[PDB]
Amino acid sequence: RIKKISIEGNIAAGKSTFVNILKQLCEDWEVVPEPVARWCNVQSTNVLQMMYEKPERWSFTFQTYACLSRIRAQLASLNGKEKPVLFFERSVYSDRYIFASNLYESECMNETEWTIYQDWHDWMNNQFGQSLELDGIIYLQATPETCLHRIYLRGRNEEQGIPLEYLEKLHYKHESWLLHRTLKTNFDYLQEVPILTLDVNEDFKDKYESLVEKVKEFLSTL
Amino acid sequence: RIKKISIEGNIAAGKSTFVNILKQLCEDWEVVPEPVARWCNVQSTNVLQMMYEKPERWSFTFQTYACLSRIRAQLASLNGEKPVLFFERSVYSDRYIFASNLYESECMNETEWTIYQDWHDWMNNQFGQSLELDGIIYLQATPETCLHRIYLRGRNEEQGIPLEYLEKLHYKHESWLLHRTLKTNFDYLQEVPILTLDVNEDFKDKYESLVEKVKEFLSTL
Ligand SMILES: O=c1ccn([C@@H]2O[C@H](COP(=O)(O)OP(=O)(O)O)[C@@H](O)[C@H]2O)c(=O)[nH]1
Ligand SMILES: O=c1ccn([C@@H]2O[C@H](COP(=O)(O)OP(=O)(O)O)[C@@H](O)[C@H]2O)c(=O)[nH]1
Ligand SMILES: Nc1ccn([C@H]2C[C@H](O)[C@@H](CO)O2)c(=O)n1
Ligand SMILES: Nc1ccn([C@H]2C[C@H](O)[C@@H](CO)O2)c(=O)n1
Ligand SMILES: [Ca+2]
Ligand SMILES: [Mg+2]
Ligand SMILES: [Mg+2]
Repeated sequence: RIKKISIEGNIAAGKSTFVNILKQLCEDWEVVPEPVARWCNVQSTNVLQMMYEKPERWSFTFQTYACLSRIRAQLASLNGKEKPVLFFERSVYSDRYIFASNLYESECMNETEWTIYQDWHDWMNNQFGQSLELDGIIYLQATPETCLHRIYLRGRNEEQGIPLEYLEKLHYKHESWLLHRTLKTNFDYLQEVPILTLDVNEDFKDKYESLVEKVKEFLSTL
Repeated sequence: RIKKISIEGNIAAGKSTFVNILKQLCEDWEVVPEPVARWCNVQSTNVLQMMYEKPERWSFTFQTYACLSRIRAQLASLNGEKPVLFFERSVYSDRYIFASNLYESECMNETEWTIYQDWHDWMNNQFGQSLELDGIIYLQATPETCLHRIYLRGRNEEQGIPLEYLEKLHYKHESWLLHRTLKTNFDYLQEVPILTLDVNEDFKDKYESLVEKVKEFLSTL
């Protein structure tokens, strides 16, 4: 009954910044941010920092946790909200086919880890995930260079060392999935999901009238 | 509606051997073996072998996988007269015996151990309330015995297991199933009947007594 929209985008693209501008843009819009605050405080340890420090060792662990939390956080919000619209920061899909995938392709996860990961991911969704099916997706598109700026801009520490190559790898992944719609999944229905693509290479912190304009148009057809 | 019994015991104690002697003693008794096969075959790689080879690196991974599978396997057999279902080990022995000991042994750090438990709690809380045990059968054997039967079985990944390891596991079993002093987050547990059987002696062909006590146990459930 509640429309479910997923906001996707490369690291530091503008998801959070954008997602906020919407939180208030209308009382009938709730947001489900990425539970990052929860991955950076696991028993006074930063697991995001641990992956970025030794990916060959922590990727699997980290990726697995990230996804688990993401689900719980989203399953969560689905209780506590006329024209209901729920906005997710990233989604289980981008978790597996963008980050997890890329980590494997980059040898940061071996056959065993990657195999387990997917089986687990499939099980999870098949289980506590049916009700998390998206009705739409908003691709906040930005070049690898721009996102790199915003990471440096945001100032989060674990990310300050991220190489443009990483950015690049994930930018292509994003594109193939959201823009071109070439990358396939195990979730058949994503093949019929609307995908609004917004170019946010330019600052929109105070120039989003257009963006928010297109968002409404998008949602009306849902 | 289906009675759920869990067979617990140290490595190579006799769980499988015992659990079989039962599946064929009443078309009303089904068994849910420990998916130890599915572990040894993950994309042509043995994850059990990977943990025993470098625990500091694979324990968490392995432990996590093991429990996931165990649950799926049990949830499965759950669906499909005086129905009794026998589980080889249980999510409880997974966490408070093996996972726990791996942490206590520095094979899992604070981060891994923390994540493990939170996940474990979430899992059970979720797709688990239907896996609650009605009873437990503790197949008790000294680590000495378990160590010999590890040779007799011949599984490779285990041939290098040290007695002290076998010992540490034994005490975790003793604490939770005999002296009942090890507490969990599942309050119901310490309120579940616990039949303890001494299997230090070979029962492959002398189980009349064992199976006798099993029936007595189940009648009071
Ligand atoms: O139009 C914009 C979009 C982003 N940012 C900066 O980029 C950083 C990361 O943006 P965000 O928090 O949205 O990251 P994301 O949620 O996309 O990972 C923040 O410090 C923002 O101030 C900015 O200055 N202008
Ligand atoms: O009464 C018995 C119980 C066990 N075993 C041997 O102990 C090993 C381990 O048995 P099992 O596979 O049941 O171990 P578990 O699955 O309980 O760890 C095998 O070689 C069994 O044949 C035996 O010789 N006699
Ligand atoms: N499955 C995911 C999801 C997010 N992140 C990262 C990207 C950022 O560095 C941080 C915040 O999104 O987490 C990741 O590596 N893997
Ligand atoms: N949580 C568990 C469960 C089982 N095993 C191991 C012990 C034996 O080597 C094999 C069969 O029980 O699996 C383990 O290390 N950790
Ligand atoms: Ca902290
Ligand atoms: Mg963010
Ligand atoms: Mg066995």
